Amino acid sequence: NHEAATCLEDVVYRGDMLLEKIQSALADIAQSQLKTR
Amino acid sequence: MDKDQDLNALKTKFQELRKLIGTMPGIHVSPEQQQQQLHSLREQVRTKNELLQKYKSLCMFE
Repeated sequence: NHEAATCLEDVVYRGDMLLEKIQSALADIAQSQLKTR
Repeated sequence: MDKDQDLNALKTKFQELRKLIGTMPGIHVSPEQQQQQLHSLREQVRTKNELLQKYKSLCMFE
């Protein structure tokens, strides 16, 4: 169970990094569309 | 005609038609601001195209 929890935590860190990058990209796209309008 | 009928009526009708066509167009102000807005829209379209292109480049997901 500890090994499974460690694997799940690694996957959760990967997913959190991916979500942070996606949010950053979305905010960048939004700011670009705002400044270009 | 006078070198040696209702020509003035037809001329006035043509002038009124030309004025109506000019007012129907929409551009009242000088074309300077129109060209400025067109350049701004072109810049915005270029920015949107560049953003859409850059979006399809960074593809590092699983």
